[PDB]
Amino acid sequence: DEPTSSTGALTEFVKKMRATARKLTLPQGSRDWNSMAVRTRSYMEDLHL
Amino acid sequence: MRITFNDVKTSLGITESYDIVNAIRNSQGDNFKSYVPLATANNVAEVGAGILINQTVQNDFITSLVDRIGLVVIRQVSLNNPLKKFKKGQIPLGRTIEEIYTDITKEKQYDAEEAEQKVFEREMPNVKTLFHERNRQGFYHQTIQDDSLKTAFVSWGNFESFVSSIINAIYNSAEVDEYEYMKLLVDNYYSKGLFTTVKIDEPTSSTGALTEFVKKMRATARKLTLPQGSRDWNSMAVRTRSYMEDLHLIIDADLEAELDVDVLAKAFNMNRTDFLGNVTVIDGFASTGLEAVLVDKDWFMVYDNLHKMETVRNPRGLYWNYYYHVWQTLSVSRFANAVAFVSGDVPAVTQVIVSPNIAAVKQGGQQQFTAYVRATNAKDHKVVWSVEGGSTGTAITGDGLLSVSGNEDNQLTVKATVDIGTEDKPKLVVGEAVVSIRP
Amino acid sequence: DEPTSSTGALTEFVKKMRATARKLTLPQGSRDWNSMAVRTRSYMEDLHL
Amino acid sequence: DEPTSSTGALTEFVKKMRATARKLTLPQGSRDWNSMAVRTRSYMEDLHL
Repeated sequence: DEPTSSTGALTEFVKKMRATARKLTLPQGSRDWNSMAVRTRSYMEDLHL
Repeated sequence: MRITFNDVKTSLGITESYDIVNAIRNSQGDNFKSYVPLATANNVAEVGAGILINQTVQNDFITSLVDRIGLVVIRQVSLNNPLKKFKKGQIPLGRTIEEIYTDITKEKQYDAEEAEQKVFEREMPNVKTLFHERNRQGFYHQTIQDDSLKTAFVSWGNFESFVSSIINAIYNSAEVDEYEYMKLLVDNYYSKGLFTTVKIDEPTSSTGALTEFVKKMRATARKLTLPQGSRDWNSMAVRTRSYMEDLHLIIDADLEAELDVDVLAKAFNMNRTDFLGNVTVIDGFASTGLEAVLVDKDWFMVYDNLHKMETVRNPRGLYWNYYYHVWQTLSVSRFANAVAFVSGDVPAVTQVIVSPNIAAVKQGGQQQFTAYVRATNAKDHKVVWSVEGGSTGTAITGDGLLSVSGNEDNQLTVKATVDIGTEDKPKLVVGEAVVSIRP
Repeated sequence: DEPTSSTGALTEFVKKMRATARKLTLPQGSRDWNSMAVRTRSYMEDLHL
Repeated sequence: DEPTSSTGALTEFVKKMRATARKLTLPQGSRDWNSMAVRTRSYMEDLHL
């Protein structure tokens, strides 16, 4: 919605980012987050925000 | 002499909410799309739950051969009674336990004129006794046909393991029966009504009731533990005192979980809000109002008189019989303190929590608030939202969307309330959140 | 109710799961949690959520 | 707005100053914070408030 609108919006954004990072780092892999759909897995130490 | 079964379906006593193979087969972008690339999914679906009846299957290469059993596993489990620590010593063959107690006496005025005449006056020590009788005599019986059982096993190790499993089952049954008896003792005492009753609200209802029950329990234990004693906590009222290390509080798993999640987690200095006595968790009580019982370790009077195991052999039938005889005395002592902590009726609606209490918003932002009403009934109750501290132009809708006015500098107080009373007699529960304004 | 709809629902789910695990791990056993209705018992270290 | 009018105003001022210091101490530098409009760069140990 908006990061600077309210504390609730900020914490919602934080939760969404954490969930997305965990989904990216899920070991079995997924093809939902890359430009061309290939089943790939990423590592948490390699993620830059 | 051979037992056989014919035409037994795999789904013997299984009821299906839905057909998973049908859901997989007829699916277009639903949650079942991940199982589509699975090749042998039908076999897994139809066998993975396990089968209850075995049937001979010919292998697919040479149909004259029969598939064999590869692995056999024996499942073993051990059971115990958590109240076993309350058992007293062991009496070999005695009966009719006698418990004797001498009480305090009265003080007399000093005198010398009547002390030359009342020298040999008598004053009885004012002693009282009570009795306990043996009241449990039972046995567990089980038979083993080893000679006929040999045909169902190929390895002597598995045979012996299966043989020992039956003895283990006997012991588990004895343990669970002992636990049930020792739990039934408390319910029988409450039915007789010899507990000391304290009326409390439902601890599971709301957070205020839980903390009030905590206060009552702590105060009760404290007033039990005074050196001068009292007569208000034990049947056959007599002057006695207890020690803090000897006080046992028996509660429920749901009560433990609610306390741990509500009070202890949010409470700094747990030791100022935790239970004082030794806690013991069981699977609830049978009484209609019992919540938690605070007793002394001397309250129990459980003794075991006989624990014997015997075996007999029938050679005509070629089998063994195992008998486990248990004789016990199960009773309680009325000279020990015992408080019941009983509760009354529970209200339909207890409390409401909307959202994280502290929020901060700008002068042009919007906020979303949820709601949760702790209702003891399946029926849902509507909520109404309002704002108390605010200027003109700021408002909250009925769905839980709060918008701030163009310009204001104050503290917002959003209140969500539920009405559960009758006509011309409202009963409102109040839930409040604090919202701050950042220019 | 819902693990995500509201924080009250989330904490109620937490309490329910904790109570369920505690009553699963009871020394006297129970028959209310398995498909064969046998008097079985589980250990806390053997439970996976 | 005002450093002493309200707690919200004070914390907004704190946020603004922290952001300003962070963007002043940027490795690539900027020319928006000096009267000469020349791309320079400062350091946190040298900044004074």
